[PDB]
Amino acid sequence: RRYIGYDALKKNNVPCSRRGRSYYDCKKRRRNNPYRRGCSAITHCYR
Amino acid sequence: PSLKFENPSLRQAYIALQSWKQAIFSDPFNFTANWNGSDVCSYNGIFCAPSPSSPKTRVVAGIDLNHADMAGYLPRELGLLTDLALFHLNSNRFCGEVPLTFKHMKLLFELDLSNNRFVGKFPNVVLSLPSLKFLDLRYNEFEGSIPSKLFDKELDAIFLNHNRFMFGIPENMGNSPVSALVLADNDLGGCIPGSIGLMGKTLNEIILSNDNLTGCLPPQIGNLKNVTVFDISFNRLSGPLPSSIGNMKSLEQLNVANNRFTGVIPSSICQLSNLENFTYSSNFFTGDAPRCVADNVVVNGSMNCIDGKEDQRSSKECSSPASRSVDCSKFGCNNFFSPLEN
Ligand SMILES: *[C@@H]1O[C@H](CO)[C@@H](O[C@@H]2O[C@H](CO)[C@@H](O[C@@H]3O[C@H](CO)[C@@H](O)[C@H](O)[C@@H]3O)[C@H](O)[C@H]2NC(C)=O)[C@H](O)[C@H]1NC(C)=O
Ligand SMILES: *[C@@H]1O[C@H](CO)[C@@H](O[C@@H]2O[C@H](CO)[C@@H](O[C@@H]3O[C@H](CO)[C@@H](O)[C@H](O)[C@@H]3O)[C@H](O)[C@H]2NC(C)=O)[C@H](O)[C@H]1NC(C)=O
Ligand SMILES: *[C@@H]1O[C@H](CO)[C@@H](O)[C@H](O)[C@H]1NC(C)=O
Ligand SMILES: *[C@@H]1O[C@H](CO)[C@@H](O)[C@H](O)[C@H]1NC(C)=O
Ligand SMILES: *[C@@H]1O[C@H](CO)[C@@H](O)[C@H](O)[C@H]1NC(C)=O
Repeated sequence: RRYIGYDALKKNNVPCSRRGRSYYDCKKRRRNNPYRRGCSAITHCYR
Repeated sequence: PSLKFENPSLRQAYIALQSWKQAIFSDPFNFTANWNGSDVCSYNGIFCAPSPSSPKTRVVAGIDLNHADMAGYLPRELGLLTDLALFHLNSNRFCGEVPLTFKHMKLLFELDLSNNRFVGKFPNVVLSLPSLKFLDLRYNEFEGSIPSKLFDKELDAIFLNHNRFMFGIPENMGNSPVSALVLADNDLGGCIPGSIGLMGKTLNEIILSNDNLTGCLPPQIGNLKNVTVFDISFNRLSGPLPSSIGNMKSLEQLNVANNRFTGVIPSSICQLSNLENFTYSSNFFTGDAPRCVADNVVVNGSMNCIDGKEDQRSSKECSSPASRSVDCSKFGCNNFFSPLEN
């Protein structure tokens, strides 16, 4: 029900609402190391 | 000065950030207020992480200033942030051109420069970025044509909508393994490049709406079996919908509105079980879609020359020079390489 393509049409919304977190890695923050990503396709791991 | 630094990387980062603090002219949400002292990691919007080259040395891994209404430009000194992996700059007021010095950001993975005041030609600097997989340049004022090398590069997502781009989509679009591609709200002339058929294994969402696209919809879109969103609205596309649309089994959002499509709605649209929202409105269709599975699936069939439905296009406005079927080869693009279904 939420798609990155249609969200891209809105200028304000971001994929990852957590500040400093990688878009690919919106999870509950413990350490926030962007170097460990674990995802390669936003459409499969969006928000 | 008298400031001691933990490692040489944060010292250059302090050089880069204070230089870029001088480049910032307006900070509504007082982000640069914290940019004092030698503890670079405490700066608002600056995010440190253990370096992969040496985990003991902490380095500046990310910069995230999303939704800050900050105004300024990107100075040359930002290229010293070689350890950067993410760079978030949505909803800022940074103007000018992307600096050539980003070539040193070898580890940069995702780049979001959306909703800004960047101008000039398309920044070819992002093409040199080795680790880049996420490129976001939406809502800016980048000029010129989209370079063909962009679609040769291995990227995950490319967003270029509502920018000052021109001169059509590069014909090598099919070479990009992108899962999400949005090139909408642009004055791009030409047809849908037929290279989309090559994108079947990787593409998941594509939106080409509100572009200046004229021509026929290529039938090799059926190879796009794992694409969820397919939006071609607000274009000058003429022709029939190919029966191959039913092969896009994962299609959830299908928007074909605001075009010049002739003929009937094929019966293969019946095969789409994941389809939840379908829109084929303000088109010159003469045949309606069947009853197959249409509650909880919204369909809008407005402004269509079908005799059965209600709220249809005017009789005058129908049987018009666009309502007439088109040769589909009278256009100068080569979308398709095999004759149409008929
Ligand atoms: C970010 O920090 C700056 C200061 O570091 C804040 O600016 C301050 O904003 C308040 C607004 O309530 C100003 O108070 C006003 O002063 C004028 C006198 O010129 C008075 O007539 C108003 O009735 C009001 O009391 C304050 O002077 C100003 N300080 C400055 C400019 O040094 C700013 O508000 C901070 N950002 C946010 C989002 O709060
Ligand atoms: C099913 O999908 C269709 C197509 O995407 C949805 O219709 C679209 O709805 C959006 C807003 O939700 C419309 O955007 C607006 O368009 C006006 C046009 O002037 C513009 O001024 C606004 O700023 C805004 O961008 C969009 O035009 C519209 N498209 C069509 C072809 O009607 C529909 O809402 C979806 N239905 C459900 C239940 O999700
Ligand atoms: C559409 O494209 C044609 C040629 O590409 C151009 O002359 C025209 O101004 C464009 N129209 C709109 C409304 O963008
Ligand atoms: C692609 O579509 C098939 C159709 O059943 C589905 O099983 C699969 O999970 C989808 N995604 C991928 C990555 O194959
Ligand atoms: C189709 O979209 C138009 C857009 O204005 C709207 O007026 C109309 O009610 C819609 N039809 C249906 C059946 O939702």
